[PDB]
Amino acid sequence: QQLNQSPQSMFIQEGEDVSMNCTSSSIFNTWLWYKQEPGEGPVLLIALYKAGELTSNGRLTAQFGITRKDSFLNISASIPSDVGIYFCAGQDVGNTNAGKSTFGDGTTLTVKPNIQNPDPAVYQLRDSKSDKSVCLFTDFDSQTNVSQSKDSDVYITDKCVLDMRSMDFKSNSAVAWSNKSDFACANAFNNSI
Amino acid sequence: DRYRLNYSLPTG
Amino acid sequence: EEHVIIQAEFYLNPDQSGEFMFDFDGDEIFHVDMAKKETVWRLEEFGRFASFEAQGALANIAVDKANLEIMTKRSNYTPITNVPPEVTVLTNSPVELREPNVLICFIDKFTPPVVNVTWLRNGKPVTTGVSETVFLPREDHLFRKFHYLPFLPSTEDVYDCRVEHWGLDEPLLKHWEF
Amino acid sequence: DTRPRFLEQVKHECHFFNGTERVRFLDRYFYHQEEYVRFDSDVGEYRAVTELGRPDAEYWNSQKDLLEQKRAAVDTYCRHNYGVGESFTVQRRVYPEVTVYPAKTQPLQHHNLLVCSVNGFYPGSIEVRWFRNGQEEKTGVVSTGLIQNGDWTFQTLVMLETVPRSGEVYTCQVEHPSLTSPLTVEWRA
Amino acid sequence: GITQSPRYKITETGRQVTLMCHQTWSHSYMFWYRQDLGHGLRLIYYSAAADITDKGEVPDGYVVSRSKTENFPLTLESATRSQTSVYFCASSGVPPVQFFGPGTRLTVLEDLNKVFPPEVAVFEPSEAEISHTQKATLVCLATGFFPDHVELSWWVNGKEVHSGVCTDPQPLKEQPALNDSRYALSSRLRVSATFWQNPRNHFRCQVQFYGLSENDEWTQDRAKPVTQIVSAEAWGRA
Ligand SMILES: *[C@@H]1O[C@H](CO)[C@@H](O[C@@H]2O[C@H](CO)[C@@H](O[C@@H]3O[C@H](CO)[C@@H](O)[C@H](O)[C@@H]3O)[C@H](O)[C@H]2NC(C)=O)[C@H](O)[C@H]1NC(C)=O
Repeated sequence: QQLNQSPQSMFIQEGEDVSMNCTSSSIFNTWLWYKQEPGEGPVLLIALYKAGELTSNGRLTAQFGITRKDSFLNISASIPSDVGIYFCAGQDVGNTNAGKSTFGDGTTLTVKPNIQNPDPAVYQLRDSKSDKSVCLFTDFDSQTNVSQSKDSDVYITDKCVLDMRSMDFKSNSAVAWSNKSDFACANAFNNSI
Repeated sequence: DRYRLNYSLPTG
Repeated sequence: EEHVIIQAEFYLNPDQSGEFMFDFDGDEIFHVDMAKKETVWRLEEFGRFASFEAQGALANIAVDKANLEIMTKRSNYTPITNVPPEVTVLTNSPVELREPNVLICFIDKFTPPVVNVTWLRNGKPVTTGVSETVFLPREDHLFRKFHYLPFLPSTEDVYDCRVEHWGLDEPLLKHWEF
Repeated sequence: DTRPRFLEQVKHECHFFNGTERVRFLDRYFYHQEEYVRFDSDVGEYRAVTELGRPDAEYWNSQKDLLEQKRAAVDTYCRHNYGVGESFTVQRRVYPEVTVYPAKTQPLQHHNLLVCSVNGFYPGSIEVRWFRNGQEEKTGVVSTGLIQNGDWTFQTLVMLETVPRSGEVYTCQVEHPSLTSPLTVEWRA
Repeated sequence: GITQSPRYKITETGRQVTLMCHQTWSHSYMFWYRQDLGHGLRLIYYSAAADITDKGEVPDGYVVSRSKTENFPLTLESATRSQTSVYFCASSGVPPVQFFGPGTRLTVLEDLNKVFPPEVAVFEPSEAEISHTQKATLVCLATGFFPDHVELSWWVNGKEVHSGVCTDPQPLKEQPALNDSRYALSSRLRVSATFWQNPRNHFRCQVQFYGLSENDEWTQDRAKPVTQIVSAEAWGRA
């Protein structure tokens, strides 16, 4: 770890601001910022090649520290699409001669959405073919956190944010299911908040 | 200490 | 005062040869051996007071080869004109019998950077401790090269430097006597 | 073979004035013996030298990452490598070694040329003056000029055209940045 | 553009597999990484130019070749279970900026008999939701697959939708206490009520499973868990 990327985990509500840091153990000459969308490869965000530079790319702005050992990235007006991992790369003299870039460990940004009008509820759906059923804990507040079940036979998924675009309606959701006959939908999520 | 390389640019 | 540190490169076709070297005020600081893929400091002391391990230097010459193919097409395949060299033979220090010395063969103002250089003592080829530098770049973008021959001065031995070049009709000879 | 040849050259020139005070970076590209596109640190982008390199200048200048990478070369590349070798390149000092000997132009019965040989000195900026009997000889002096040995040393053979007479005392004075005081070598006829 | 092949791969322990990376940018530099949890990207090998190769942080258990500026094949010599990672390939014309590929998910298993295809099923919105929220949520479940080489999509009226879609970021272990447990995945598609109320609209949940190849031998009686697509559909109701 020749590049110290702090913080590594962030939780930012929509509209708030984000600031990531990255420090070098050797005098750097260039800095690179990447973003890795879930399931995709990391792509380039901003590049800085001069000391004290302040380059921007929309709501992204990155700074080249005059210490030649530090670099920052800011994301103003956080939107839920800004989730993912943010990598910090650079080159010292040795890297420049080899043509390689040292990468930081990264920062896993998870922007939580603004549920304007909450309406916590639990429903039950039926298989389009079969008896087979499934529950749905939906429309809860972003501050709610769903846990797993020690029942093992009961499977409770994690939170999920879907964005019905053009309807201006975001909504959390979490699914639970079990084939044990003594399964009630409302009795499932209450043990998992 | 240690000499940099100045990258030669590629053309299309 | 005024100083210049040039990072010179070339690639030559169809020879598929190229080199990479640094230059300070006309003298070679180091060069990259394209065969062993390592840094060769011109003076051995430089390798203790400096360092250079660049795999990208090889990548630079790779780029030069790619750029060369594009430029060759752009110029309607205009080849390079052969510029004949200007050979000179001189000694390291003044000549003293039974006092060792060096005979330098300075090849200057020639292109492309491909030459055949040989030392001839009494017309017989010599290769005992012979040395040479790489093709050094010039301000007019021609090339220059040095060849070194440590020898013991004597009246029986007569030396010559045979430099062959594509701009030369016959192999150019330059004599040195005592 | 007799086949045509094609040469491509790239020169990354760092020009220093007053040490690291004024610096100039030149990213030069050559086809055979002629330059066709250049990045001048004074201008800020690539400009064609011949019309042959205009596509190279336009293509590189349209890539903002590349130009910004070259605009920093004065600090990140030039000034860095200057200080990496300043102790053994800018500050390298080698003592000269002056020897004086007579010679003759034409096969004759007496010497008509007197040679002063300064060898193996770095840097190359040097001054060599001739004196006969305390009075400096300015007329009739033919210098060799500076000679690069290619091994980080220099030499020059400043010679005085004179028929030396018995009793005359010639001296060859050399002043070099490595010498703390003028260096003299005498040659009595 | 940098592209990788395969994108998913199940190999057996001790076998020799070679992942390929093809670029058309004529870039000089190419890189092979492996991204795991807690280590970020780690360089395995890289190549400054053709016929030039050098080692990186994790070069043990791998070899590499580069005889052309187009292809940089990473090759596992003997597949160890520690080599189960996501392998990324990058390239550079003039560094430091690199252009990464889509990635390759490699899974080294002891026996290929643990590879099972997924079972997909669609669950229809509840009337209580359509009354209270005036919106319809469909739930898709994909259970019993191994390893986690899946790509779930939603298809409405023959087109792939992304609006109102939410798929779990990680799959659930059906047998949580097993290291070779089979996985389950859920996803949701929320559409307006009156849209699901119309029986002219079609909803399909699709799961692309990347399993065994037609070359991997299969001595068991169960059908070979090859790369396949398991779907599940539903029609609107009034
Ligand atoms: C070469 O570089 C040297 C420095 O390495 C230059 O000398 C500098 O000259 C400037 C004026 O041109 C000096 O600035 C003055 O400094 C005083 C305080 O000392 C301040 O009160 C004045 O208002 C003014 O700013 C500077 O001190 C001086 N630096 C040194 C180390 O001597 C030099 O001018 C450059 N050029 C040449 C041809 O030498």
